[PDB]
Amino acid sequence: VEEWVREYAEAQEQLQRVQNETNYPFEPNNPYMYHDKPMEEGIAMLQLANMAEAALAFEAVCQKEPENVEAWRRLGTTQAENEKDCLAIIALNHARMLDPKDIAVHAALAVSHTNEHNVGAALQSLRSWLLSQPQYEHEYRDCCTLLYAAVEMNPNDPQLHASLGVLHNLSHRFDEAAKNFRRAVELRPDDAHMWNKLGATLANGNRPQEALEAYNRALDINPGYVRVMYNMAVSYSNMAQYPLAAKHITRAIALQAGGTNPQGEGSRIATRGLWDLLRMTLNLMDRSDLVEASWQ
Amino acid sequence: QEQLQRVQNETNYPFEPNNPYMYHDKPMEEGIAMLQLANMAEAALAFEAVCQKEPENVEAWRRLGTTQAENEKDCLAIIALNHARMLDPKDIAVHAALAVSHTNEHNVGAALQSLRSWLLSQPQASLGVLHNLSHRFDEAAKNFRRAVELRPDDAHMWNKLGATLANGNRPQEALEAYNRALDINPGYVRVMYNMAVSYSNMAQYPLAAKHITRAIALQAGGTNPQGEGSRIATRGLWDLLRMTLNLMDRSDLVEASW
Amino acid sequence: MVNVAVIGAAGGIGQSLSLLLLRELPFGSTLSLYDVVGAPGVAADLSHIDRAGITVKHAAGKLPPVPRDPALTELAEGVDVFVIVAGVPRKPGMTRDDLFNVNAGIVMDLVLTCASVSPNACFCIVTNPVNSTTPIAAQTLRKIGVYNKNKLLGVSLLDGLRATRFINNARHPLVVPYVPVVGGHSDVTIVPLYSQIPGPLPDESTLKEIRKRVQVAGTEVVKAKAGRGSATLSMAEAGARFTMHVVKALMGLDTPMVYAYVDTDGEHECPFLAMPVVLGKNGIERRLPIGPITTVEKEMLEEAVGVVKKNIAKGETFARSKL
Amino acid sequence: MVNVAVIGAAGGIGQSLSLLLLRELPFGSTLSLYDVVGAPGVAADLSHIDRAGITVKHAAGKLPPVPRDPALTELAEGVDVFVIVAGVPRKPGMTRDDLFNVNAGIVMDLVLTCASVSPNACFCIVTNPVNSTTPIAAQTLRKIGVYNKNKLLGVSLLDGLRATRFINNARHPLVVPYVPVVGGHSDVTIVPLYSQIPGPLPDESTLKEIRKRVQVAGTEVVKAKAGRGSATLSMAEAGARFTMHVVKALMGLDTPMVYAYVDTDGEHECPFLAMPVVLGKNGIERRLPIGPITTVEKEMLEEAVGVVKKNIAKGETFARSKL
Amino acid sequence: MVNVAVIGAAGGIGQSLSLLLLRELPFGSTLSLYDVVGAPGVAADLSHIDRAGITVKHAAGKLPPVPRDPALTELAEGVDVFVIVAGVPRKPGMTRDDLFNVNAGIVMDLVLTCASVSPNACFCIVTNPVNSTTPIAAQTLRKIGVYNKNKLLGVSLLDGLRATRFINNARHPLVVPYVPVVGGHSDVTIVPLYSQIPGPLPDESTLKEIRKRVQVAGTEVVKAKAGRGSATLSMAEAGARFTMHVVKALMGLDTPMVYAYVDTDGEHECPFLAMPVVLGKNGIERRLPIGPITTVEKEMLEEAVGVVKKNIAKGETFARSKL
Amino acid sequence: MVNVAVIGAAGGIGQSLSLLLLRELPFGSTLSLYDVVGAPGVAADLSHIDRAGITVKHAAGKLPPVPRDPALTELAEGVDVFVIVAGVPRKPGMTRDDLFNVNAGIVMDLVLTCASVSPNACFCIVTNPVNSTTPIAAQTLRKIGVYNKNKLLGVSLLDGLRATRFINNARHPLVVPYVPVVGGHSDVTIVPLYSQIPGPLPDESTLKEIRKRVQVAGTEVVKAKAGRGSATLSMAEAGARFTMHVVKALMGLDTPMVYAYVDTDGEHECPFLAMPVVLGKNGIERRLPIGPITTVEKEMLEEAVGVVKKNIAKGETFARSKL
Repeated sequence: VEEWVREYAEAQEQLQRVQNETNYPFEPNNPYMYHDKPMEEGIAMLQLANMAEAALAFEAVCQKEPENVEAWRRLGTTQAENEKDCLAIIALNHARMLDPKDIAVHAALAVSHTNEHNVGAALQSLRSWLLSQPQYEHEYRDCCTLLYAAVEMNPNDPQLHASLGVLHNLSHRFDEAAKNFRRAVELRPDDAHMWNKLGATLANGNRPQEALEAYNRALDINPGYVRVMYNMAVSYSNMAQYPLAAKHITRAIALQAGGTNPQGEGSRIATRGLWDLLRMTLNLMDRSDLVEASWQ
Repeated sequence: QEQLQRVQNETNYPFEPNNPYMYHDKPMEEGIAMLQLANMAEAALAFEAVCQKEPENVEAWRRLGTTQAENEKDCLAIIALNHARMLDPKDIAVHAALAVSHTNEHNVGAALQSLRSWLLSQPQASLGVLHNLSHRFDEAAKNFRRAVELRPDDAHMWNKLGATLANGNRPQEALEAYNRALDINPGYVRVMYNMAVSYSNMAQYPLAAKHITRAIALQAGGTNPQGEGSRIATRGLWDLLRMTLNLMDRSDLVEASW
Repeated sequence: MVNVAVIGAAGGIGQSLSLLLLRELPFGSTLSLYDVVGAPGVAADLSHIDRAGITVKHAAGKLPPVPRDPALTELAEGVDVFVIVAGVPRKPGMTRDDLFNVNAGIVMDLVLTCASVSPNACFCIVTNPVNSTTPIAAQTLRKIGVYNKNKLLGVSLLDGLRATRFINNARHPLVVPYVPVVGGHSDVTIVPLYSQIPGPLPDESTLKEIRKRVQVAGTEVVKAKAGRGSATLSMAEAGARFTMHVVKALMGLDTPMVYAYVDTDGEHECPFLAMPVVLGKNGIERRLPIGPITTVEKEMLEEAVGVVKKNIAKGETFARSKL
Repeated sequence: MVNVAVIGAAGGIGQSLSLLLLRELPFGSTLSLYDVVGAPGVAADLSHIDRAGITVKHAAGKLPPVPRDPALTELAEGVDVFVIVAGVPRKPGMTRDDLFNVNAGIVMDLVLTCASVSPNACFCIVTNPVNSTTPIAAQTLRKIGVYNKNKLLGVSLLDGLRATRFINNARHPLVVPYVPVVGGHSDVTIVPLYSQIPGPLPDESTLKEIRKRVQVAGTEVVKAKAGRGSATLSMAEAGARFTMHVVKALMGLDTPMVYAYVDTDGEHECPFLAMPVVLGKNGIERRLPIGPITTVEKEMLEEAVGVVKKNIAKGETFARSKL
Repeated sequence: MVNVAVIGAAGGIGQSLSLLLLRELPFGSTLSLYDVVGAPGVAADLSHIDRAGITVKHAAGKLPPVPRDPALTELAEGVDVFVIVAGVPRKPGMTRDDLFNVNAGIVMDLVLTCASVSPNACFCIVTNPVNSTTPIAAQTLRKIGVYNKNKLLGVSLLDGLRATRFINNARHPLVVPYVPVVGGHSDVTIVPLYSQIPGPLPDESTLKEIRKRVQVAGTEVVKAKAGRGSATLSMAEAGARFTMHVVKALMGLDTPMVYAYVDTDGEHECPFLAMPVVLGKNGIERRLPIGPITTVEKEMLEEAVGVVKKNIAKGETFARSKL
Repeated sequence: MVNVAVIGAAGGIGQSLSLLLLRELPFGSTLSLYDVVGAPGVAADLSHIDRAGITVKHAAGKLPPVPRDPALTELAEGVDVFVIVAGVPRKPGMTRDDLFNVNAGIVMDLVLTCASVSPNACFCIVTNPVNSTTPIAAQTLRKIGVYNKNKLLGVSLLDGLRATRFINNARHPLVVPYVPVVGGHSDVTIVPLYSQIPGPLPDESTLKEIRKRVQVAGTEVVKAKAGRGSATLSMAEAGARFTMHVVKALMGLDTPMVYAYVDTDGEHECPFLAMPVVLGKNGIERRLPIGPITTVEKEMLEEAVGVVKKNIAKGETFARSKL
């Protein structure tokens, strides 16, 4: 008993310690704690879709010492790409205090705040991202004027244009942001995420027919973009193609929790919100057999 | 007591279960004799002791009603005398005694009906009683005053006179002239009630409390402390005392009321 | 909601007051009427008017006056305010003593029958000898066992209305809404405080004649009618306003101050007087002091309280009557 | 401002009407009470009330009804609106049809005396029977020398109130404001029009029952009041509302639409009917057609106007018989 | 007794609306206010208006908008009526969809906060557009699971008001109180049923013009206001009056009948059309049908419902891009 | 027939006051809105109200402030009552150096232009420096010369209404309709009177803070609003109430007594003060004295007389400097 009691006792003790330190209510069911010390699981995995248990592996390796920038940026990026942007905010806010380095921090953080409604903190995060860059280091109005003061300077600068597009998305000016992403993506036609952010500014522009044309082959780049298929679901809902939208939302719920989630449940991380996309959907079909009754 | 239950069922007249006398095959002679002494309160319990056995009038119900009217509980009197009236619609005294009993509390038309019944049984104080229905007290006193000289042998015949100068202001005459009516057959609780009312009307008179206490005392004499027996109908002065002590001087005997 | 019940519907005062009252009642009222004679006729007359939203209920006992009429303990269920307007108003050449004698029994019977069905109901006394019948109602409530010293208001607004009408005429353009009055109601128990209102008061010599005219108005009205009745509408108009104020305060959507014949806890030596009071969701809450008084006003006030002492003596003391 | 004579008060329909007008008339209005007996008493009783700004003038007459009473001519200068209600059932026990003759004869001399000095004044006769007295008034005005069909209004709002109350009583949680009524003002001559109001309508059986109940209610209300007399409260309310509408229209602050028994000016075969009409600054300004009528209830109007022919013809035959 | 809450205060439809509500809110009640900017402003500014018996509360918020504001979910407790009257100004461009794309989102926030603390308060929607915002409110309530179709009132009386004011200006001396208006509340989704109104009615050509104007009125204002602003004032009176209708009822002082934008419980298709309804103490208790219409009216209605069928589908599908 | 013209309905004290004046004016009245920029927009905004009987009109002025613009002259024809609201837009000024100067020219224009066409106008001053503009207004009237002491008036209900609200908060239900505030319309000059109030007035220690609040009440409005406007709705509501009182007085339907900044001829040595005045159908008929005061008000009045004299001296010094 003594030979292995510590392996679990100290594990639970440090888990609860990390729980009560700052944030991030860890999932109780890891089945990774005894083999998560070779952090390279996330590098061996997630290269071919299946970006669900890779987040679990990164959580299992981040339950250790918290002074690693990679362990606090990979979780944020994966969770943002997994459409669970609830704990990503707090995790990356914890990553904030680990120095203004790791410019991946403050880059997805602008996206992270503009995700739900956080207009105010997104501008501060984007400004902090911009100032933490010595190459060109030399209030919405001031924030956009600072970005406009560079434009041609660093012409390629894909991250700067991505930040500009994200900021433009917050101003409800999707028309100009549409052509921003259109000419931005052609510079690097490799990363599908820049394509994804394109489709959004076409989806919000009441032009879903073009927007889907952006997503489709982008899904071929990495068939793990839950956000892309969420966009397909909402576009099919907008086209009044309700049966196909229902099929797509069911597939989205299946794929998003497509892992050990039934046997590895935590605090549900407000996944009910995603489930809400299903809700009122049958309101178009009036599927009286199921309706709200299966909300559990 | 089965006969008591049966007569309670058939006749609305209440019967007190407590029967100190009971038996008494011949109640009439002592019932009418001892009231000549005092305290007809026993006498009424004697007449009910024969009315339970015999529903016949035979002057029993009439005398019971008159004695009950003599005491100041003139609500049982109406229902007691109604049975005598319906059984024997011939005698005029039953109707005459019912006229005053009705007109005591508030019965206006009932007194008019009763006086017609009294008068119709005649092949060949009524005016004063009729005036009592109205508010002609000033001119009402004439017939009562005249009636006194005719038969100065019964207190009641002028006792109603005294209340005449009690309920229409001017607490006089009866205040001093006919307050001694107890000298013959002392049981007139009505006299003490009227005297206390007049004393209250005039001025404070703390001795009015003592007077009314004595009135209740002889009214609550022997064989009266018997149990409930549907004897709530007494009531009366039980409220009036709570009046005086609450207002006059004391204002601290309110607890001594239940 | 509320349920106003006027006792003594038929007559000359009760029908006019009922008609005035069933024109500005709050929505949802359940006005009910009672009288020995008439009553069905007045109810049928009042059931044809428009402005639906008010339910009219009526009852009527037998013509011979029977104490504790069953109709009273048939209609008196679920009632909030009882406006007692009864007693003979056709006073003949007889003196005031006969009027008190004929009114005391009626008031006693009515209050005794009414209280035993709805103790938590305000009472509005309208009978002319209010100074003497208010302690009679107090006795009727006390002997039953339920008596609240904040729900025994008495109507006195007629004197105030007369006083303000008489003053608003003298000073012409200037107009006032209310004029304070202190004391009682009957004969000389009235003192109007004219020095507590804004505006320059008239000459002192006139003030005596206006005060005398305010004190003596019923005799003038009777003489104007050649002794064929009394003021059967003025008492039917101020009573409606007082009932409206009471019901509005009871509903909670008002907090007014009025001059009503009420019981004095401490304050003045006399148990009853006409002093300002404020109503509420339950009843009388804050009795108010009279305030500054002028020398002539204070001597008239001491005369008035001396008179009301004997009035309350002729009232609370009267007890009952028996033959 | 204005001067609303309430001539004929202090008796029946009066008194209450004066009390209602006292607290409803605009500031500066002046009342005028006239009657053969008891008028000074009512004038004195209606003078001690509040709301200063309204003055009360009154005059009385001579017991022997001297036609063209000189005193009444004194209470005629400056009057703009007249409310002629000389209603009295002097023979209630002996019910026979000379009340028509008595009322017509009284109204004849009354309107003659009133119009002999104040021609340009509206008339608002409320004296049953309103169907035949109005032609008598028109004939008297023609004989005088001055006549105007614009201001001869006959009060008929009582039928409207009676219909609206009943229609708002079955439809429980739904209330309506007014209901059209076209025809005369006597028994068979009144027909409700339940086809000009919004909302769904009930079945035909209950509609016919409501129609009959509105058709006949005077016998019911009379029988309810022990056969003592007719209804005097609802009539006062209707008259007060109608004269308030008239005085508001004359002052120039409202142009309401009402239903009036007025000359048709050739727009209908019978030159008298209860039609919609809009009042104005100088009387009637624009008559209106009845509108659409359902053919189911169309047959009733035929016999209604047929009876109206006979009533009006009797009205003129009696008028020409005397003068 | 009641606690009315205003959410879009002080913007351009705020202070005026609160001032209008203050002068007519019943005695003994509280009024609340809220806005991101100016909350410590007009709230303290209106504390100098006495209106005895009225207490004013307020709550502020951070200038950067934050979903589920912690300060907002403090004042929302204890309220009974909500008036979501928060909107955005009208810039010169303001193309369709995009403007809506903003006005929806804020509204959703303004529903999520004040829904977990009092799911028993009657709601009200004023934000322009209203044909599409009401489905958004309905679905937002349906997300939590506490939804009552009987309280989803949508302000469209600005329409009613408009119609009356025009049809009362052509037919001059005649005047009507209300004119039915079924449909929705924008462009060709508004059918003014001008044929259920009492009267003679003008000709056809004219009716047509008047009709169309009711539909294109907002434009006038926006235009006249030199390419800026909108229609605050008018849009306030409407809101105020309606609010009262609701308040009174709930307390039990009137049962009004309105014409709101309440989901259709199995009625004529178009589940968010405007039909006449009658209010009550629990919101809406009965839905009257449209009623008879002529050939001309059904020409507009047969195509107006098609336009509504498109906006109603665009409404209850709001999910912009997540991301 | 009354014609109310609002001159300067542009700011918060503008549109709001105009809207309050509308929907409550008597039938047949006319409202003439005027402004310099934006008059057509507000005119079209208010032209969609079910308020039949009013013919609201507008005539916008040229943007350059040319004196005696013909646009205002046409509108100001046939107007009975003038209210002046325009002046400094939002008070960006540093101190009294320019506010007393910049408002001076607009007062010149807005008084002389109206007086040149409408002598009998009874102008009402609402601009912020009442104590200085009122003597200036009198001088402007006297320049050409139509001046009458019973015509010029200045609103002062803001101070009294503010003082009334404070007391009802402290004391439980003793509602006081009004309090007689005296002095001017600025800082220390204000003095509330408390001796002329019925009831148990509080002690001097607590009442001192209440007196201090009224004088300093203008400061916290700016403090809570961060120096962005002040006293918008309250001044508009008070001005609307005063204008309604004046209009009713001119109509002859009421003769009340109020407190307004008036030219006190005689009595107090100051020419212009705030003394109670009764309103008749000519202007101001009879003035009233201040009345008795206790010890503490003596020094307050001794300071207020000096402050008022100095303010009037400053106004007269600025007078005849441009004309």
